[PDB]
Amino acid sequence: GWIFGTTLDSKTQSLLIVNNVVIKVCEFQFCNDPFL
Repeated sequence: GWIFGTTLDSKTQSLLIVNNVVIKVCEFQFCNDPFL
């Protein structure tokens, strides 16, 4: 997947898409190098 935002993590609004395939627009604890 990918995380498309303009304020890094847990800031303003960060869009992401996760492959079922899940799409949501939420900023939260991305941490460093997330995993599935």
